[PDB]
Amino acid sequence: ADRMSKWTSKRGPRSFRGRKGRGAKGIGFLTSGWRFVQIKEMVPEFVVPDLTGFKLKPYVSYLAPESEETPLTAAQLFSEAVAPAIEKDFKDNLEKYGFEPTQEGKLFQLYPRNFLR
Amino acid sequence: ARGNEYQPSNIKRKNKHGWVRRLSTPAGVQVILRRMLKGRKSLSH
Amino acid sequence: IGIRLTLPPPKVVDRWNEKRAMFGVYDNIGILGNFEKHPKELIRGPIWLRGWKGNELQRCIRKRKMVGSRMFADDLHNLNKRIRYLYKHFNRHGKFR
Amino acid sequence: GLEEFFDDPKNWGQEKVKSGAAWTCQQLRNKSNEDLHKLWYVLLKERNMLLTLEQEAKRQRLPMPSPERLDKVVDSMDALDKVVQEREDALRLLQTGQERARPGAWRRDIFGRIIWHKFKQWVIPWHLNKRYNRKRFFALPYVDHFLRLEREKRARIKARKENLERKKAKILLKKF
Amino acid sequence: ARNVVYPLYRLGGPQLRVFRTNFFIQLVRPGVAQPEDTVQFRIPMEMTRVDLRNYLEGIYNVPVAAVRTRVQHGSNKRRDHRNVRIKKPDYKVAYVQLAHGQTFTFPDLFPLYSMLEEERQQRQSSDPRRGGVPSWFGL
Amino acid sequence: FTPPIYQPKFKTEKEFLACTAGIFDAYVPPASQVSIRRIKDYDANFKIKDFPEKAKDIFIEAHLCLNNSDHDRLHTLVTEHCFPDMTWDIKYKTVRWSFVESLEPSHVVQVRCNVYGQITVRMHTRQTLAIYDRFGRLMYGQEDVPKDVLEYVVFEKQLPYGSWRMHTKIVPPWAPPKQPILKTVMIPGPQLKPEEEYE
Amino acid sequence: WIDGPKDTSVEDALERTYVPCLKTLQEEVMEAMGIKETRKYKKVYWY
RNA sequence: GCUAAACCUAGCCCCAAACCCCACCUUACUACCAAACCUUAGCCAAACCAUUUACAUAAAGUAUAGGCGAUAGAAAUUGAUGGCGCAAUAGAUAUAGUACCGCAAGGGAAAGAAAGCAUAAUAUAGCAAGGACUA
RNA sequence: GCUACCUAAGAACAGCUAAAAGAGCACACCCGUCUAUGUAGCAAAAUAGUGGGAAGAUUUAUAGGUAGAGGCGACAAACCUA
RNA sequence: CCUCCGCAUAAGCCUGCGUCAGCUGACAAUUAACAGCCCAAUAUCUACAAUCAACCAACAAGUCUUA
Ligand SMILES: [Mg+2]
Ligand SMILES: [Mg+2]
Ligand SMILES: [Mg+2]
Ligand SMILES: [Mg+2]
Ligand SMILES: [Mg+2]
Ligand SMILES: [Mg+2]
Ligand SMILES: [Mg+2]
Ligand SMILES: [Mg+2]
Ligand SMILES: [Mg+2]
Ligand SMILES: [Mg+2]
Ligand SMILES: [Mg+2]
Repeated sequence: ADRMSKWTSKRGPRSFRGRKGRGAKGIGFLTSGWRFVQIKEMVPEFVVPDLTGFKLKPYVSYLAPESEETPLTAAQLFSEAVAPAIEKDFKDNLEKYGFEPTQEGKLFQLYPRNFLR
Repeated sequence: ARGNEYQPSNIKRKNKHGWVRRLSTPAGVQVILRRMLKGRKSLSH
Repeated sequence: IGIRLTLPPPKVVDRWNEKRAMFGVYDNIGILGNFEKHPKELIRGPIWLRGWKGNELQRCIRKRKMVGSRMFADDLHNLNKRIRYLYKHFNRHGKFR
Repeated sequence: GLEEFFDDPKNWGQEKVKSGAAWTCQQLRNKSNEDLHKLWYVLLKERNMLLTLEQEAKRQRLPMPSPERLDKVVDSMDALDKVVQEREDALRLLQTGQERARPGAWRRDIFGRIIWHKFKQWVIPWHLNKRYNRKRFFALPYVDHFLRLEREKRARIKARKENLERKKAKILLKKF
Repeated sequence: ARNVVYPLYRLGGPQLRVFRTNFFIQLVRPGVAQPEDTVQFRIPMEMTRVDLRNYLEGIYNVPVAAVRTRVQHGSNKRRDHRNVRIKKPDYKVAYVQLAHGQTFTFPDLFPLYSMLEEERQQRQSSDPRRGGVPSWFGL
Repeated sequence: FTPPIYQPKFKTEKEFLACTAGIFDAYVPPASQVSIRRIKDYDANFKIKDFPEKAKDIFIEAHLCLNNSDHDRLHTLVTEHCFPDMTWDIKYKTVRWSFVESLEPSHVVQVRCNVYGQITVRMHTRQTLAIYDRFGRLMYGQEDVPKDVLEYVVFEKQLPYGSWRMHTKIVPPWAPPKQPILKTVMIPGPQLKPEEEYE
Repeated sequence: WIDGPKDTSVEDALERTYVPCLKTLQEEVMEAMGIKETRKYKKVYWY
C-alpha cells in the first residue's frame, strides 16, 4: 500500500527478497544446486601502490602560490605530447608518434571504455 | 464482516498495478502519461 | 470583525505621469489626419477583439475563430465547452422570447 | 594496520586540528599519473579516517574536531578525479574523437520523450536479446496529445515565471 | 568502485582491476559487545564482502580472517513539518574478524566570554535585607 | 444503506565590546604618570586639571536621566558593564534623585590602562533620594532631607569615538551603612527536609 | 604558517612530475607497478 | 480578560511578444542470454421520440437544407508589453499534485503575517418587546 | 488482494463408534438455526449461549483467469473492493 | 487470579515500548549454516498409484530421464 517508499529487497515475499539486490556488482554465477561459482576475474582487484617514500600528503601548505586554472584540452595535450616529435620529424604512418587507428587490441580501450575509473 | 477487502500481497500488487503491466498495453501507457502530466510522484504501484 | 483595524498604507496617484498626461492623444487621428488611420487601430489588446465588441458568446466565437488554432489544448477545450454552454443559455433560457 | 583509521593518538581529544589546504586542480595537473595514483590512496586513507572521526563524534554526541578537513579532503579527491578525467577525455578525443566514454544514442522512449539512452554491455547481439527487444524505443500516435499537453504545461510555467519577474521589476522601480 | 559501469567479463578475459577505488568506509564502535577480534565497519551499499576483504588487505594490509555483512534499514518513520516521511539512509554494516589471533579494541577518542564570566562573578546579588531596594545608590 | 463519509485526517491531526570586566587594579582607600602618558598618546587632547568637572557633570546628568528613565541617554552616559546595575533594580519604580551643591571639589585618584581607559575620581557630594513603588508609595529615603555621599567612581573609555562613562563605583569595606529601609523584612531559616532536623 | 605532519612542502606540491603522454593512468600505473596482463579483453555488444 | 480579531505580499489571472556519474519496460529505477493504423457515441433540443439538433468585416442569417420543424446554413465577391485583474475562503488545485483517501484508474487539501465565555447564576407572568414609569 | 466460478500446484481434518461410507457422535476447522445483548455498537453485521456440517459436492493458504449489457451464478436479480 | 493460549514459519508491515536527553531528537541495531536467488545442451527415456504397502479393499485411476 506504500507507494512512496522505495522498493528494496526487504519488502516482497521470500522470492522477491532473494531476487532483488542492493547494487553490488556480480562476482560469479549459479550452477545446479544453487552452488555459487565465484569467478576470480570478475572480482575487482585493488591496484594499490607502494606509498613508502611518497612525499605528497592529503593537504597542501597554504604557503603554496595561487595559480590560474587551465583545464587540459585535446589541443593542449597534442601540443605537449605529439607536436615536438612531429616537428622534429617533419623538419628532417602516425603510429610512430602515438596515434592508434583503432582501440581494438588494447587492454585499456578508450572507447567504449573497458576499464574501471 | 466487511471492510477488510484489501489482503495485501506484493506479488499481486506488482502483477496488477506495476510499471511493467502498465506499459504492457497502450491504455496503461496512457495511464502513466496522465499521471506524469498531473505530476504524480508515484506513477505506478 | 470584518473590518481592518489600521488605516491602509496611503495610496499616492501621479495624475501627471506620462500615461495619464498623454492619454487620449490621437483619438482623433482619423478626422484630423485625412482618415489615413481609423481610431480603432490605436487599440492595443487581444487580436480577436481589437476594434470590436460583443457579448460573451460572440466574444468566444470570435476568439475560437481567430486564434483557436493557436490556443492551448485545454484552453481550447474550455472555450468549446463555454461556447456550447453559452449557446444553450442564450438560446433556451431567459425571461423573454 | 587499523590504526590508520584514526588520527595520530596525540590529536585525540584536541578541540582543533591544524590542517593544510585542499589540493587544487591546477596543482594536481602538474603531477604524474603515478603520483596521482599514489595521492589518491593517501587521500582515501585520510578520508576514511575523517569519516571515522565524524561517526565517532556523532556517537559520542561531541563536536567533530576541525570538521573542515573532511571537506578539504573531499575537494582534493574531487579535484584529483577531475584531473584524471580530463586527461582521459583528452586522450579519448585525440585517439577516437569521442566526447563521451560510454556509448549512447538519442532515442524516443515509449512516452515520446527524447532521452540519451546509455548503452549496456551484452554478450549477445541486440536482435537476439529478448529482454532488450521487449523495451520499446518508439512512441505510438496516442502519445502526441500528451506531448502537446506537457509542452503547454511547460509553456504555462514559463509564462508565469516571466510575468512574475517583470512585475517584481516594476514594483522595484516604483519603490526606487 | 561505485557508480561506474563494470567492464563485462567473458571467459578467458583479463582480470578486472580498479586503480582509484571509489569505496570509502568508516570504522565504527560496535553498539553491542563484540569479540576482541571483530572490527565493525560502515560500508557503501555496493561493496561486497570480497571487496571489503581485498580493500582492507591491500590498502591497510590488515590480515582479515572473515567478513560478514548486513543491510541496516534506516528509519522512514520521521516526518518533517509537511508530514512527508524523512528517510534515514540505509547502510551496510560489515563485521571483520582479524586473522592470526590479532586483537582490536576501538580507541578512546575524545578522552567576550571572559567578560561574561567575570561579570557573573561580580553579579552582586541583592541582599535580603535590601528588600528589593536598589543597592547601587550610595546613600 | 448509505456509506459513512470520513473527514480528512489533517483536520484532526493538527498540533501546536566597549567595556571591561570589573577593575584592572582596584583602588583601596584609607606614580600613574605612565598611564597618563599612555592615554595622552592615544587621545591627543586631555586635561587632568579639568577632567573632574566633566566627570561630575556626566555623573549628575546620568543620575538625573535615571529620574525619567532616559535609557537612550543613559546608554551613552554609562558603560554597558554598569547599565544593568543602573537600570535593572530601578525598573517599575519611580526615583526622585536630585543633586545639591557639593561639599569638596572633585579630584582624580589614579589612572591605569583593545585598550581601555580607566580613571578613578573621588567625590564627597550631597544628594537626595526618594525611591517609590509601582504604586507611588515611598520605600527608601526622604525626598527633602539630603544626605552626604562619598563615592569612588571609576570611568572607562574606549580607545576611538567612545567617551568617559561611569564604569563602576568602588564601595570600601569601611564605608558607613546605607540608609535603613522603611519596611520590615523576614529572612527564612534553612528549610528542613522530612528526614532533617533543626540544629 | 607552519606545515603540519600531513601538509606537503611547497616544493613537493609544486614539483612538476607530469610528463604529457598518450597513456591512460591505468596503463601507465600498470607499467609502473609491473602488473602483467596477457589476456585480451573479449569484445562485447553495446546497446 | 480570555478566545479571538485584524494585516500584505507569497503568488496567481488575462493579454502582447517570442515558436518551446550510476539505475530504470524483469516485480521500473534491477551491471551481464537465442510488435500500431480502423465512422465516436450519447447527454441534450425538438417541450415525449423514432429522421433531425447536439463533437477579420460584409455578402448573410441571404441562397439553400429540414418529422420543410426544432433548427442547420454557404459560396461567388470584399480585403484585414500592458491591466477601471485577484490579494491568502480571492487569484492557479497548488506552500503541492504534496499530505491524505482509493486495490487501481482516480480524488485531492489546509495553512503565513464576531460568536463563545469570564468579570457578574437565579425571582411569580409567558415571541421576551413596546407604551411607559420615580422605579 | 472482497466475492462468484474456474486453472495450477499445496495443506488440514483429534478422540470414540464403525469399516473402505457425499456413515454416526464429537474437537480443530467451516457455517450461521434460535434466543438475548449491541443498534454512532467491540463491530458500516459484532458478542454470549444454542445449533448445522465436520474424509467431503469439505475447508483452506499461494499464484493465475473470466470485466460491465459484460463476467460469474447448485437462479437468491446472488456476487463482481462495505 | 485468568487464557485455544503460547513459541516459530509464511504472508503482511517497515524500525513502530533498545539506550540516551528533552511524544520529540540523537544514538545504536538484524552478521548464514536457515531461507531466497539455480541448473549447458541435443535428443532418446520414462504402462505397473497411494493408503505403515505386506495381505486385504477398490475406483474417482492418482508429480513423474540417462548416452
Ligand atoms: Mg483471500
Ligand atoms: Mg546476510
Ligand atoms: Mg427532447
Ligand atoms: Mg468567402
Ligand atoms: Mg487558495
Ligand atoms: Mg464578544
Ligand atoms: Mg477423524
Ligand atoms: Mg459424515
Ligand atoms: Mg455456489
Ligand atoms: Mg426465483
Ligand atoms: Mg424475485
